[PDB]
Amino acid sequence: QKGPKYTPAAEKPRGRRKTAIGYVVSDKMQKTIVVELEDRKSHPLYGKIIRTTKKVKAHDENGEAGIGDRVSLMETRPLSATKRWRLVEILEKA
Amino acid sequence: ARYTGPATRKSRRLGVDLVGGDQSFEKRPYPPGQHGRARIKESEYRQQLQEKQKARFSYGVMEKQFRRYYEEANRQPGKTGDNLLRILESRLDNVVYRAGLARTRRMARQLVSHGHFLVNGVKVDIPSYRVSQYDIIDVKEKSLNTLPFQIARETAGERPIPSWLQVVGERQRILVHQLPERAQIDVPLTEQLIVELYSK
Amino acid sequence: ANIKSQIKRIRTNERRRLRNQSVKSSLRTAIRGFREAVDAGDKDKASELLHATSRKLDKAASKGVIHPNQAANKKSALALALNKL
Amino acid sequence: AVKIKLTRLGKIRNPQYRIIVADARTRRDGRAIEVIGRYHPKEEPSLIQIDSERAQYWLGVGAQPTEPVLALLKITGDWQKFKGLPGAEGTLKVKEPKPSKLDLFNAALAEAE
RNA sequence: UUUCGGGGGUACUCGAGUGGCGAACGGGUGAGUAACACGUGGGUGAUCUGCCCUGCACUUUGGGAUAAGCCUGGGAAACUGGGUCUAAUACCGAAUACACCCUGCUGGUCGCAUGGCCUGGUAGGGGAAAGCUUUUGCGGUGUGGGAUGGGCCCGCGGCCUAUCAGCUUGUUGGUGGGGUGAUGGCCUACCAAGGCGACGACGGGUAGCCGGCCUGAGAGGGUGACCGGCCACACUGGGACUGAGAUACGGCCCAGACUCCUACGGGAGGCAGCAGUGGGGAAUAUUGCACAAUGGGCGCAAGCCUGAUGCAGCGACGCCGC
Ligand SMILES: [Mg+2]
Ligand SMILES: [Mg+2]
Ligand SMILES: [Mg+2]
Ligand SMILES: [Mg+2]
Ligand SMILES: [Mg+2]
Ligand SMILES: [Mg+2]
Ligand SMILES: [Mg+2]
Ligand SMILES: [Mg+2]
Ligand SMILES: [Mg+2]
Ligand SMILES: [Mg+2]
Ligand SMILES: [Mg+2]
Ligand SMILES: [Mg+2]
Ligand SMILES: [Mg+2]
Ligand SMILES: [Mg+2]
Ligand SMILES: [Mg+2]
Ligand SMILES: [Mg+2]
Ligand SMILES: [Mg+2]
Ligand SMILES: [Mg+2]
Ligand SMILES: [Mg+2]
Ligand SMILES: [Mg+2]
Ligand SMILES: [Mg+2]
Ligand SMILES: [Mg+2]
Ligand SMILES: [Mg+2]
Ligand SMILES: [Mg+2]
Ligand SMILES: [Mg+2]
Ligand SMILES: [Mg+2]
Ligand SMILES: [Mg+2]
Ligand SMILES: [Mg+2]
Ligand SMILES: [Mg+2]
Ligand SMILES: [Mg+2]
Ligand SMILES: [Mg+2]
Ligand SMILES: [Mg+2]
Ligand SMILES: [Mg+2]
Ligand SMILES: [Mg+2]
Ligand SMILES: [Mg+2]
Ligand SMILES: [Mg+2]
Ligand SMILES: [Mg+2]
Ligand SMILES: [Mg+2]
Ligand SMILES: [Mg+2]
Ligand SMILES: [Mg+2]
Ligand SMILES: [Mg+2]
Ligand SMILES: [Mg+2]
Ligand SMILES: [Mg+2]
Ligand SMILES: [Mg+2]
Ligand SMILES: [Mg+2]
Ligand SMILES: [Mg+2]
Ligand SMILES: [Mg+2]
Ligand SMILES: [Mg+2]
Ligand SMILES: [Mg+2]
Ligand SMILES: [Mg+2]
Ligand SMILES: [Mg+2]
Repeated sequence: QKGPKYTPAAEKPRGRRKTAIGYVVSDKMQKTIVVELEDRKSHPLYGKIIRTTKKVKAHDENGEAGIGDRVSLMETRPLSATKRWRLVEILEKA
Repeated sequence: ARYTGPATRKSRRLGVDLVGGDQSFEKRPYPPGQHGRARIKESEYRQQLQEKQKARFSYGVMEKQFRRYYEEANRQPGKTGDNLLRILESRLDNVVYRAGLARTRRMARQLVSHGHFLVNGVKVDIPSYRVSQYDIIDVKEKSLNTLPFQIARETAGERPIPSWLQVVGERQRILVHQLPERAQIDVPLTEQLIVELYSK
Repeated sequence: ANIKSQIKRIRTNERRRLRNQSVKSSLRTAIRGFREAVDAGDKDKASELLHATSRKLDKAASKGVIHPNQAANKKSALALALNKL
Repeated sequence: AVKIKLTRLGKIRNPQYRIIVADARTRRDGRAIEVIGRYHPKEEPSLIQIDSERAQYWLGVGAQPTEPVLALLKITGDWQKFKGLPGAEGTLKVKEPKPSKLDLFNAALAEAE
């Protein structure tokens, strides 16, 4: 009874990354852009709906997005400090 | 720590006979004290306390256990009144008394404490023993040949045994079948005042 | 130091620390020779110096003084630098 | 080095034990990966219970039971099954059934009448 | 064998000495911390992992050195200088590996992008070992897969305070290098001058967090006792070696305060571990018994250690029964 030299493991399905859609506001820095993400949440106590925005920096390699541009983002591995997002596709332009 | 004071004193103070054979009670119904004839202002609090005192000092129970029984009966999905009445009647001393084997609740309590009874063939000496649904109680030969046990068993002409209790033989073998109902128990006093007092 | 085991461990740690420091210094000197050769800008003398350096790094990795992954990265970088320069 | 564990439960005068799979470096009552059995010394028949499939899986993956755990596995037959030497033999003795109080009462009433 | 001073072997047994495993486990405390520290939910195509289980090929050879023991000096002391001497699984060359690691060439899938996977293929180079035992045998090397143990990143949640309005220069982003196991201004050189801010930045005050406990019908308010899971610390402040694993409590080096011994040459310390002593206050205990069961550490086993633990004494401090 001789076993094979290779014993394959179980194919772990690749995980999913968070996806975000927002509007870019500044691109003057080279090949890196910041996008605003709009989120709506109910107040824990009173119940009035509150609108809040968060600032996140994405990754680019051509600087194809101008000011006031709508793009899409999704989570990725770290690249720089506080920068953890990448550009996937441009949707609308103006 | 049981109560060692005079028994007729409490019946006189509460104004309702407790043992039922108290000649002094009917001789003098007014309460003791120098000014026992003075009128007393009406007070729902007063009557509520009086009912509690009557019940507790008639069953000879300690108020810590009485409060615990109230809490258990109230939490029980039944109605507080009849649940408390049944759980308090389930006391072993009251069981043996209402079986006709004992002429006084204090007699039952003392004999049980001295351990003159057998339950399920296992020796038990606890006046506060819990008798659940569909149980059995036995008696030992030492108690059978004991003097007062005899006099009691061949002089058992007291109030008729209730539905849930019943004797079957000369050995005084007691039984319990089901949960009694309020009307079938038909015990003195009223528990609405007690439950209101505790709800307060 | 209160237990004979502790004193024995101190002695063994001192001696084998001297050993590990010696071997690490040897590898550091080899890497320094690599760096001097690269800065000078040699090709064939480089070829055999990096061959010897890879041999020494593999020796260290097998001996456990340095991690196999660390040695692999070291010698991958060596080959990288040789090819680009 | 996963090992089978026994964890003390209950008050002082009546110990109870949980057959647990957990790392050796943890505490006696530390975090438990899984619970598979129990042990009650106080009862003179010493009631036993083990999850057969889980125990076999753990032995196959390579857990090392302690001495009392190994004794329990041998007596229950899980060790015998895993090793394959004698086979699967059940040496456990079942709890002596308590006779039905219903029929105790029926016999007592018949005797009374 | 004997003179009862003692002379040899035996390994049953073993003082001290080399060599393995352990010592980061277990146990204690809540000063610091308003932070990815904690809860909750994911990612790791960016990772490591002794002992354990299960497969693959093996496990050749040569050599130097030392403790120990003996002689000897300082000195009460610890400890230490000099000479002689010896064995191992202690130490060091060489035998191959092609399941491992780079470099140049060359194809299929995914998208989540570098690129990953397909162990893709191709030419060159390199990587290791120890025996004892005759018994329920353990070990030595590289690699495939399990389970445990971990490391790093991210969305959301949880005190008061403008009688605290600007802050920051490795600060923000990119290239070439070093860095570690790992991606990363993690570090360095050169470029661009930004980034965070009234949806409260930067400051000031207080506090370990959670499953829970008390109260309350419910929302809500107070709180972190014991038990259980994480984080930080070991007289105060810095640093590093070892290791698979380090805030390394009873491991190491340095700077400060205190105490102790002293032959005045010189040396030793960290009870926030278990008992116990001084002070604080209103107050919280005995310098107790055992490995009888469970766990842990070492050894093939017998076997040894365990103030973990299991119990005892003291306190109407609480609940329950007579
Ligand atoms: Mg960078
Ligand atoms: Mg130097
Ligand atoms: Mg030099
Ligand atoms: Mg038992
Ligand atoms: Mg027995
Ligand atoms: Mg010895
Ligand atoms: Mg060993
Ligand atoms: Mg230590
Ligand atoms: Mg260790
Ligand atoms: Mg520790
Ligand atoms: Mg701890
Ligand atoms: Mg504090
Ligand atoms: Mg602050
Ligand atoms: Mg997070
Ligand atoms: Mg977390
Ligand atoms: Mg946490
Ligand atoms: Mg020496
Ligand atoms: Mg030798
Ligand atoms: Mg060796
Ligand atoms: Mg060699
Ligand atoms: Mg070779
Ligand atoms: Mg392949
Ligand atoms: Mg090669
Ligand atoms: Mg060798
Ligand atoms: Mg494997
Ligand atoms: Mg593996
Ligand atoms: Mg929060
Ligand atoms: Mg700079
Ligand atoms: Mg780089
Ligand atoms: Mg690096
Ligand atoms: Mg930088
Ligand atoms: Mg920085
Ligand atoms: Mg409640
Ligand atoms: Mg609440
Ligand atoms: Mg709080
Ligand atoms: Mg606490
Ligand atoms: Mg705790
Ligand atoms: Mg410190
Ligand atoms: Mg300190
Ligand atoms: Mg400090
Ligand atoms: Mg290391
Ligand atoms: Mg380790
Ligand atoms: Mg200490
Ligand atoms: Mg103490
Ligand atoms: Mg005082
Ligand atoms: Mg007190
Ligand atoms: Mg134990
Ligand atoms: Mg043991
Ligand atoms: Mg000891
Ligand atoms: Mg007491
Ligand atoms: Mg007192």
